[PDB]
Amino acid sequence: MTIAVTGSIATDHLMRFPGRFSEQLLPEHLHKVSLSFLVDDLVMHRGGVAGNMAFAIGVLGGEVALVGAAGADFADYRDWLKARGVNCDHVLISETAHTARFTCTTDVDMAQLASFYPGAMSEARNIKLADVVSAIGKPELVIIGANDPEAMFLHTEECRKLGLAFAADPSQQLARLSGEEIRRLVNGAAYLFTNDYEWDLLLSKTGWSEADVMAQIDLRVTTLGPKGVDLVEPDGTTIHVGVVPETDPTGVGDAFRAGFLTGRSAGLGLERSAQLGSLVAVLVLESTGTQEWQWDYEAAASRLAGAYGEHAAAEIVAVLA
Amino acid sequence: MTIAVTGSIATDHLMRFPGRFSEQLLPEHLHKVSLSFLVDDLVMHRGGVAGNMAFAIGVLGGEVALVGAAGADFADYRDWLKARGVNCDHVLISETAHTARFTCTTDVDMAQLASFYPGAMSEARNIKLADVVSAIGKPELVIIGANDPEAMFLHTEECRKLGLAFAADPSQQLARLSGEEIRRLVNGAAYLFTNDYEWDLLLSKTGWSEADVMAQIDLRVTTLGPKGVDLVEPDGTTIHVGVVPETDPTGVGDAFRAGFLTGRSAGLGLERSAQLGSLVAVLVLESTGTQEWQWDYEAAASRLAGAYGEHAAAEIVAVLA
Ligand SMILES: C#Cc1cn([C@@H]2O[C@H](CO)[C@@H](O)[C@H]2O)c2ncnc(N)c12
Ligand SMILES: C#Cc1cn([C@@H]2O[C@H](CO)[C@@H](O)[C@H]2O)c2ncnc(N)c12
Repeated sequence: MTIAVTGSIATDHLMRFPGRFSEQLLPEHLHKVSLSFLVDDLVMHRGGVAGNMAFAIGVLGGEVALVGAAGADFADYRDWLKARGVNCDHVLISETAHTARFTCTTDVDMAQLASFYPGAMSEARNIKLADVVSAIGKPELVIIGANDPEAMFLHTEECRKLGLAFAADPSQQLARLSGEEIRRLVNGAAYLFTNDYEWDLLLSKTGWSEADVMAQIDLRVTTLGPKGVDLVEPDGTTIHVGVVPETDPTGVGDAFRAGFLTGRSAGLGLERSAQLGSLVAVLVLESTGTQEWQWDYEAAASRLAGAYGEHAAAEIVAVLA
Repeated sequence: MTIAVTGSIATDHLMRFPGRFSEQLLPEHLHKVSLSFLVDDLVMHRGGVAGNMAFAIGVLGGEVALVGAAGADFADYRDWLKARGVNCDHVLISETAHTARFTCTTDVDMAQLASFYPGAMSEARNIKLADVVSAIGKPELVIIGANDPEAMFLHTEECRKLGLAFAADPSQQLARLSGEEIRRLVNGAAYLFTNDYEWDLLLSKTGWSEADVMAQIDLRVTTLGPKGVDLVEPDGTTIHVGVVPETDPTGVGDAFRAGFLTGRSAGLGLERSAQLGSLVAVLVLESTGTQEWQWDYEAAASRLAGAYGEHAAAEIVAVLA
C-alpha cells in the first residue's frame, strides 16, 4: 500500500528544434563550442523524478508520500499533487534556493541536449526518513529516485538501518558515479531498475557478475525500449513483457516504474504489474507533457486487452478498482 | 539625437557549467546526442538585442524609441525601460505569443551552448516604421538590430523608402542567411557593424570585394575582441581604438554599439565615440548581468583616462554632461 517516493522535484522547461542537432555539431569546433538552436516551441511542465512518480502512483489510486527537497515557489506544485492523493507533508521547503530546474532541447531525431540546476535539491541530505516513519509509519517501500547524490546514499543507508524495503532507481547517477558508490546504492535492494545499456554500464563500473548482483538484490528489472522489460529474480524466473504499442520522451521511464510499483503495491503479480507499467509509460508518451495525462478505467481496459489478453486486462483494472 | 532601436526583445535565462563542455562532447555519439550538463547557477535577466541597446542609449542620456515585437508578460519590462528614458510606445504587444526567450549555458572556457524561442518576435514583420515617424517624427537613425528575418528586411526596405539613416547590425543572421539576403541588408547603410570573423564570413557569402561594400555603405565598424575596433570610411581613414582593459559574455557587442552610437549621436568624433563604446562594453562585462549596470560620470572619467588620455576623457564626459 504505502510507498514514499524519495527523489527529485523540478520544474521542466522543454523545447523543440524542428531541424537536426548533428547538422550544427558536424562542422563546429568541439573544444570552444558556440552552439545555438532555433526552437519553434517552449513548454513549462511540472517535473522532477520523485514528482512524476508520486503523481503516477496517486493518479493510479494508491498511497504515496513525497519525500524530496524544494523551494518556496513550490505552493502551486504542492497543491497540485496533494489534490490528487499525494502526501506532500514531508517535502523540505528551502530557505535560500529555488526549486531545481531541468532544461532540455530535443530535435527531430531526437537527440537530447540538456542542463540541470539542482537548487534546493542538494538539501535532501538534511532530511531523515525517521521523521517520516514517525508521521505516517514504516512504509512498504522507499524508492531511491534519482536525486542529490549524498541524499541518495543517506536515504539508502537509512532504509537499511530501519528495515525498509527500497527500490534502487539510479538511472542518472550511474554515469556520474563510481563502482564503489554505485554498489553502495544496490545492496539489499528489494528492487533494481535500469535500462540494459545502463545495466551493462553498471556491470563494468561495479565489477560485479550478474550473479552476485542478484545475490544482494531481490529483483532486477530492465526495460528495453521498443522491446519491453525483463523482470528476473535470483531464481532465474525471467518473465518478459512487451510494450503497449506506441504510435514525448522525458518521464516515460519514471512512468513505467510508477504503474509497475503501484500495480505491484496493490497485490498484482510481477507480470501483471509489468503490463500496468507499460500502460502508464505509454499514457505519458501520448500526453502533451509528463503529468497532464488522464487515468480512465474504461480506456485502460479496452487497450490493456489489445496488447495483452482480455484475461490480462480485467485483473489489473479489478485491483485498481 | 533620436535613434530608434529596431531589433529583438527577450528575456535571457543564463546558466553556468563549472566543468568543461568538450569533456562530454569528446566521447558522445554526435548524430543521436544525449547531452546533459550539471549547472551551479541560474539567472533570469532582461535581454533582447534591441532592449540591451535601448537601455544603453537611454542610461547614457540620449533619445531612443524601442521598436520591437513582444508579448503580454511585457509590462514589467516596459516600465523598466520607460523609467530610464526609453520610449516604448512603439513596441508591438502580441495577442497569441510570449516574449521571445534566450537560453544559454556557458562553461569555464567558455564555449556557448544555446536555444532561441522567438515567440512574438516574428510579428515584427507587421510593424510599419511610418507609424513611428508619425508619432515622433523622422529619426536620425533606425538601427536594424538582430530580429525576425522578414522584419529586418522590411525595416531596412522601409528606411530606404523614407530616407532614413540605418545601421546594419546583422551579427546573428549572417550565419543563417544567404549572400543575396545579406546584401539586401547592406545597401546604403549609414553604418555596418560586425566582428572580423563575421566580416570575413560576410565577404565569402556575399561575394563582394571589401571595395564595393564600401561603395554602398558610409562606414564599416569591426570589433576585434581583445584588440579593439577598426572604423573605416570609404576614404580609407582607418581610425583604430583599443579596449578599456577587462580583468560575463552576452550583451557586450550590443553594448559597444550603444555607447558608440550614443557617443556619435551626441556629436562626438568617430574615435571618441568609439572610446565611449569601449567603456560601455566593459561596464557590462563587469556587471552581474547585461543591464544591471550603473552609469556614473565620476567613474567613467577616472577610467576613460587610464586607457586613453585625459584629453580623451573630458570631451566624452562633457558631451554626456
Ligand atoms: C540532468 C537530469 C535531471 C533530470 N531530472 C528529472 O528527470 C525527470 C524525468 O525522468 C525530469 O522531469 C527532470 O526534472 C533529474 N532529476 C534529478 N537529477 C537530475 N540530474 C535530473
Ligand atoms: C540565438 C540568439 C539570439 C539571442 N538574441 C539576443 O541577443 C542578446 C545579446 O546580444 C541576448 O539578450 C539575446 O536575447 C537574439 N536576438 C534576436 N535573434 C536571436 N536569434 C537571438
